[PDB]
Amino acid sequence: LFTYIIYDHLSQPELVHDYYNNYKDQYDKEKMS
Amino acid sequence: MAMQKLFTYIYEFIEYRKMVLLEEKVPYDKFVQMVLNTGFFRINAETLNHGIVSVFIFGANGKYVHHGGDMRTLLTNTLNEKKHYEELILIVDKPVLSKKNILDIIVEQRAANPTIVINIYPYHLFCINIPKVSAIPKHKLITQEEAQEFLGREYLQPQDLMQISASDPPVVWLGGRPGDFVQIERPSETAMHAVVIRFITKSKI
Amino acid sequence: MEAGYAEIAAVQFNIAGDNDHKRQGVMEVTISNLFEGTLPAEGGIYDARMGTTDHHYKCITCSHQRKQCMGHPGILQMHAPVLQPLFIAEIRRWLRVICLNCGAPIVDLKRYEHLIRPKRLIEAASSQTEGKQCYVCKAVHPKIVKDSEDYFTFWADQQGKIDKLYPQIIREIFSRVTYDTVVKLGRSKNSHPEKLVLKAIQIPPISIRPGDINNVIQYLVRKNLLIPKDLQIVRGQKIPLNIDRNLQTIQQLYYNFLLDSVSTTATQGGTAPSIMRRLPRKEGRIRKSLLGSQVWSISRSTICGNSDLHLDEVGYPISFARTLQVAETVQHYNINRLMPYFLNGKRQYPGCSRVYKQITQSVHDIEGLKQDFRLEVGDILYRDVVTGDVAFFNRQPSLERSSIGVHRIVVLENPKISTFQMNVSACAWYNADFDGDQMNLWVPWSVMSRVEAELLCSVRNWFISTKSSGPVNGQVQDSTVGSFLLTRTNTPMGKNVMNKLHAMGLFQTTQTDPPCFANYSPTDLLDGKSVVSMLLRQTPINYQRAPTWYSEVYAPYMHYNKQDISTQIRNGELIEGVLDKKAVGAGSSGGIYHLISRRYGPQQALKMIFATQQLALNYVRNAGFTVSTADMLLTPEAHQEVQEIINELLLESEEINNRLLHGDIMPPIGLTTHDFYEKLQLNALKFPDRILKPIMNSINPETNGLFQMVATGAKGSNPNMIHIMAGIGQIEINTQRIQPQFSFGRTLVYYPRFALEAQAYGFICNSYIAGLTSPEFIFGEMNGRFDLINKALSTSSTGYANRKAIFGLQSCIVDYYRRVSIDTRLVQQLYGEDGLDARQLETVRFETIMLSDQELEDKFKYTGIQSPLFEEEFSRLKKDRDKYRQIFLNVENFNFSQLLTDVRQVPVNVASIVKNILLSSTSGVLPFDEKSILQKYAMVKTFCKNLPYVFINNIQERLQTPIPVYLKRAASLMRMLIRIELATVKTLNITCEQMSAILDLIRLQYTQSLINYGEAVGILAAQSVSEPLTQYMLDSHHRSVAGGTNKSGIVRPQEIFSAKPVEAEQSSEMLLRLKNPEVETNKTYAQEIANSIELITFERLILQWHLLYETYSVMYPDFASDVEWMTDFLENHPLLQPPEDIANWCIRLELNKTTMILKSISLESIINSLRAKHPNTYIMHSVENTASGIPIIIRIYLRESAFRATDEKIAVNVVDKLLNSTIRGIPGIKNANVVKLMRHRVDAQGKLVRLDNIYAIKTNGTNIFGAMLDDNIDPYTIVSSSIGDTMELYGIEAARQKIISEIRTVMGDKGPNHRHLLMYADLMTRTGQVTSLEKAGLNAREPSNVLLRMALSSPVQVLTDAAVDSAVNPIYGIAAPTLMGSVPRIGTMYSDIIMDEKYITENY
Amino acid sequence: PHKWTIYVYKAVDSSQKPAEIEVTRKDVIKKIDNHYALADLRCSVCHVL
Amino acid sequence: LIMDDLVEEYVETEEENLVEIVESPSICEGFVQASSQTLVIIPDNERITSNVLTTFEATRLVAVRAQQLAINGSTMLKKKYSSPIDIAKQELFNRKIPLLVMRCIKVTPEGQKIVEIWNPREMGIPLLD
Ligand SMILES: [Mg+2]
Ligand SMILES: [Zn+2]
Ligand SMILES: [Zn+2]
Repeated sequence: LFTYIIYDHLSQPELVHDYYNNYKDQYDKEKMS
Repeated sequence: MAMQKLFTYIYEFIEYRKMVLLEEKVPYDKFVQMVLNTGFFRINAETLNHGIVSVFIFGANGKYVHHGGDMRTLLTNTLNEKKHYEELILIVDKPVLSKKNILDIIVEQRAANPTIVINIYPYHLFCINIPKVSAIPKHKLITQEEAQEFLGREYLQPQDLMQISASDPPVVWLGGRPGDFVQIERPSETAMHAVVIRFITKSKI
Repeated sequence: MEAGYAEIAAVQFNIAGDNDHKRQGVMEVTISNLFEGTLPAEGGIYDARMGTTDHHYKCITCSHQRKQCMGHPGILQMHAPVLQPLFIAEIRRWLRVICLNCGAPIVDLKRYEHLIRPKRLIEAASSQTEGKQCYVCKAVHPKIVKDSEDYFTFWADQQGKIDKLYPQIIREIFSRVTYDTVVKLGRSKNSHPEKLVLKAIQIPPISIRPGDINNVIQYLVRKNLLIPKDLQIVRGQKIPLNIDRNLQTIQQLYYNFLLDSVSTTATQGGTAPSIMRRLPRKEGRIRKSLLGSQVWSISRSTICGNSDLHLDEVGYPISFARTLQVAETVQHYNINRLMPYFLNGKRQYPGCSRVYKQITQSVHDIEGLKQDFRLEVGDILYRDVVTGDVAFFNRQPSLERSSIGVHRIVVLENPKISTFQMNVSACAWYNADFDGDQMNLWVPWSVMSRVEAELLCSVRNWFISTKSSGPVNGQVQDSTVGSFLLTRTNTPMGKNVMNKLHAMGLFQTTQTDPPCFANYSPTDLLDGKSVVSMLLRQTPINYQRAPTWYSEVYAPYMHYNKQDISTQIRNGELIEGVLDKKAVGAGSSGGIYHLISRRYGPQQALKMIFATQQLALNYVRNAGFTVSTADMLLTPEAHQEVQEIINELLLESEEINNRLLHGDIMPPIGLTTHDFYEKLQLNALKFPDRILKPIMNSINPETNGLFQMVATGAKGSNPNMIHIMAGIGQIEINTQRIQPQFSFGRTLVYYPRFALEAQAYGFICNSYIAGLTSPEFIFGEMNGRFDLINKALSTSSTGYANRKAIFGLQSCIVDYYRRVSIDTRLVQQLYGEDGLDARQLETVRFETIMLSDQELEDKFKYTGIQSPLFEEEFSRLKKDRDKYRQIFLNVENFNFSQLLTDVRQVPVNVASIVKNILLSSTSGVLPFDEKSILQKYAMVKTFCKNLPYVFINNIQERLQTPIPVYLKRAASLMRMLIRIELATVKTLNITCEQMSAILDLIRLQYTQSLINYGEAVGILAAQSVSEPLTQYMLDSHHRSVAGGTNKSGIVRPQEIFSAKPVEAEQSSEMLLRLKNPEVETNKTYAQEIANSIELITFERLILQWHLLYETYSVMYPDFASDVEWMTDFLENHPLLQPPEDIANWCIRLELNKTTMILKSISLESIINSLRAKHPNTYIMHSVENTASGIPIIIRIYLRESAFRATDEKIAVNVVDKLLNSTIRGIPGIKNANVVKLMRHRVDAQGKLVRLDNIYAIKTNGTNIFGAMLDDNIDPYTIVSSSIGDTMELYGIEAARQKIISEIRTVMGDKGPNHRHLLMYADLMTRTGQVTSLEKAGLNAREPSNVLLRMALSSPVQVLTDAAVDSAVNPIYGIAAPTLMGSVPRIGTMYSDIIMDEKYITENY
Repeated sequence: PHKWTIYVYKAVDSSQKPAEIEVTRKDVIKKIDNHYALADLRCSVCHVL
Repeated sequence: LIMDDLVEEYVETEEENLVEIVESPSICEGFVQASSQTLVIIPDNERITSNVLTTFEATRLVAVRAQQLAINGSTMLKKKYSSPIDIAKQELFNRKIPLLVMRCIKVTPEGQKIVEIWNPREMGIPLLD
């Protein structure tokens, strides 16, 4: 689809975030330390 | 990606010089295998004047560009064959043009064979179709008669003209020699293109 | 007798030996006495034979007085020889290359018989040659040692045997050198080393040593008298103690006489201004006395405004008019006119002061000529300056071609006025203002100078800028506001009308013939448009442009009158709209005054400017105009609205701060968190567009004086009003906020460390009218001090760059072929590539460029006659359009943001000529006539074919001689414009005779636009490009200063002009286009490519590294725990077991996980970018699973194949080589962003469409080769800001185009005409290499022009090299003739005048 | 984020029939006369005054 | 002991980079005079320069004529003007100027000064009046 910037179509932005949330969380934890 | 661009573009350099190809054409992989093993690749081309032009594509890590004696031996052997040999082109890496010793053997070989044209060029000279570059205006060699009539009308000597090096990439692709004249159609933002004639001087190296 | 007139054509520089001194000396100095009473002592240094400097005696040598005597040199026969101080280095070079016994060259001359002549001796002396054996006398060459105690003593070192090389011994050595050796070493026969030792020095003429420099000469003579005259020093003589000291002090005295306090690179050695100290620097001989001069007959005063003076007039105080005089020679035609001046004399104005009687050949006082009654023919009368005389007006610094202008003198008879009064509209010529500025005024007194002042230098010639090709003068300040107030439809009082009496009063001071108001009743009402039309009907022009008054940012507020937002003038009648800066303002290209100058001449334009200024001022004399404090005061509701807007800005800033606090700010690839945070804060604190809403809610635009000045363009801008009324906002210095310089993390003592509020970093929340707090005032003072510093150093930087550019370009002069040449060597085949003057151009739209294939046929394909001629005409038009599109789309391809434009600057506006002829035509809609239409087509075709003959003459046009190709190309644009505007469809109501008139007018206008022979176009280009440089400085605090984008100051222009290499560039950029036209639209793909080509090295990702002397198949104790992941790597990589050539050396590097995360760098990327990169290596990594707390460790084990110098040092060098390996990207690219590109492409319908949806990579740093190697970038459209990179990869022509583009980028929107950039680029690329504008560029371009290079800089070295090399300096250009006291052969002197002997004989 | 690019104009006189015109910045000059006054700004995303 | 008037020692740092055999004859050394030139006037039909006076050329012609009328004054003009500048300007406008314009096209090495001679009385005048 087109999910890089839209975020208003829902569903597709949500699956991507939920199925890569913890990687982003741990990377944020490592970066700010 | 220097070797790939060299391989694809040296043959259009030869064709743009209006030279008929000799021997055959080899695949890319065999080309780099020869470059790594022998230390260089040789391409032979024939000019319209029945002369022979030899292009030597040396390798960046090849032994021929690290020891002067090897380059001397190669030049002496190649110049010792039986061919007209209008021009020798040696394509090397950019730092090779800075290693003074190799340039010294090049100068010595050039002095040894005055009738033979030896020029050493960097990789970037044949890594793109130079005449098709947008920033490069159209260069064209004009015969000595046209240049003489132009100079006679203008009351000018060839030394009064703007100069251009024989190692200039458009001039190299044209095959212009020092003492020749090149007509350049340059785009103009005041007159919507213009024509300039430049005098070809000694090539850098 | 009768010394005939002559001119110096060339100057020869040589080393002056003692023979030359003996030949040229008029006398021999023998005594130390100075004066014998009141007269010079004979034989002394003051002896009169050397010239006279005092009125008390004549010369003797030339029998002249002090004024007419140029001075003559003398001789001092030195008892012991001295070395020439300027050529000590030459003596040293000669001593090291020839045998000191027989004079034979110790070096092999055949070795250096391939170098150029100026280098043979330098390389011969470079070789050691110590201990070499002569092949003639079998002697051993000693070590030539230069004494470190002085600049002249030489020591002979023979294996420790130390003996002093005295000048006598050196002369004995140098006299044995043959001329064969001198020639074979590259030296001239006039540069024999025997001339380097002087036994007879030249005492200079007294003309250059007036009655200290004579103390040195007296001391030298006194010390020379001490040395015995028979002193004969040979090699190894042991001069005991006192002759040695005397010789040393004599040599030191001579060296200080010539070269005291001047070093020069050629100075060998160590440890009363001298002769050579007088030359260099601003106060030196050259710059202060030769390049400039103090003059007589000149005045200076403060300048003030006078609106009652015309633009070409200057107010001259009467006291100055009786001081400066005009020399009028009395003849039969002027005796009656000059008699009143003679009668008035010195008692009444206008009078005279001096009379030069021809019979006595002398000047007579006017008070002694009371008995002369009248004046004789041939007498010269010096009369007072009167009204109508021409004067040269000049304001320093003189940076523009209009910095000196000629005005008609208006003598102010009020004795209390001491200022130079001028019209405020004339200030644009001089960049002057009436706040203390002083201007120089001198009245030409000679006839030739007066002719030239009134014919060549009058300010009417400078109405059109030579730089911008546009108008210079116009309405300013009160005149712009007055024009707006007079031409507006409504006032607060109703309709803007006046009665007949006040309409007449508007023309009281216009100085023109008044219009007729007899058809107006006393109660009749006249609007301002009516009186403006009454004035402008004298020079009818056509104008149609939106005024500055109508601004879209103002449109939502206010209520614009529909009759005020569309200014239209038809044949001099103002129909609608207001007149403001766009129409009548100074410098307004396309304004009414520009059109008046184009159709009726710049004198008419200046007269119209004065008339309209008088109209506007007379209108304001009744309307009134003011500004008050209440004009800048917001209403309380508007103040609350502004506070709310600033609260929203600070709330966005606080949201960014809250994101930072929670660790939510993730910088993109290429920026650190600090840089990304600063960028976010800078974006958040910008004022919105709706900040104008409270301002305009508080402002009555029909009444607000401040808003009226800002909106009409008279003064100020929108940011000024916003700062005054709403708020200043964020203080930005060099694109960034206030740096924390008070302490670590503190910006001021008033804010805490690591403060996150926007106010702590320069955000000013208060307006000027509200008042600033102390920290806000401190930040504002920092910004203002930045402005002051930039303004101060702009003058100096512009002076440096301007002087360098002038000296690099001054020799460029238009010749009789209208080429530009340095002496005889070509720079341009035709000036500006079109052979046109920059003052004779007009911007004109080409209607066919954007038309598709169908609208081109529907608008230009004439179908009224079934003839192939019109098919050919339409084909010609289409081919012209295609050629234009191809050329200017190619231009788009090698530029960053140079868009194809529909308008061009052309000498002739053909459409305007056609419109004027049609308007003046006494006909209309002519009946169809096939013969007439075909005849007109044939005439237009022939005129286009013969157009390039305006570049030659009518004779060659009549003979139809062949036209050179470049001259055919020069007329291409005008041929295009003529074929467009004189197409058959457009010329249906034009008769054949009207077509002939149109063609004749076009030919006349084209001829009038050509550049004159002998123009100093190089100096014009230097001025036109150096003038925008001070404005480029004035915005130095608005430009980035950080590394990789350093554009502050003159860094970029000095990079361009000095031809600095790629490694010396601080703001290198590149533009890359994707090699796929259909996927340039995807922003994500562009970002992918940009982040892919960004250069990442191993060092970028290393936290720390440790090299170890341990092999593997012991271990530093601090990392003994590494063997766990080491064995894990061994288990997980079965085909990566350690090889059987593992050596002791090995690096252990800790990877930075933060950088790896931020740069999206994976461990596998490192492992494969190092393994398939490095041949003699064995690399091992930890298990990448590492979380925060356990690190990724990379142990790279070396092999003896690398070691195949100290082992540890080469191992460290291998470490350095491994660290600098390219993990990702292309070398030289620090950053790579994604930009939206605007480009034109021709679609399938033949239409030219502007596309905004193109994505490209704008990298930081340049690598044309690397960018062309990757297959995701179009290789044929690589644009790099680096001139050197372009030259090295593309050639000299592309380098010239790159110089043009980079200079254009530096100049900006308000840049000079393109021909000046062409001049700069063509001068710099004329030799086939990119030469600079520094001394090196001059040396490469004009090596023979010794005088020009001395005048530029470093006169001592240039003079020494010229003397050594026997340089011949042909006299050409400006600097060389000026240094020789002559005049440049350009301008009026370019063509010489001879007498028409036949005509004079046959018409006496 | 809010984008206040819509201008809302209220008719000064009740005789003005439309009594409400919403325009962009480039349409004010061709759709708004002195019979209207700027009343509020409407967002181009949330359509909220 | 304190001296104030120092001279500020001056330094040049950028060095220039310009790029049988008997004692001397009376020919190689000497002959500074430069050989005389012959005036090769281009024929009127071979001239390539403009038939219009440049503003430089017209200004120089007017200045020379007015300066000559300053010492002389025998004029062929019909109307009487009280200044030499006006007289010279009208002489140029009335095509009565007694001067000629020589445009030195080229000086040849062989010793020829190739010139074009132009008559201002058959030329275009760009000046104002
Ligand atoms: Mg001032
Ligand atoms: Zn004298
Ligand atoms: Zn010897």
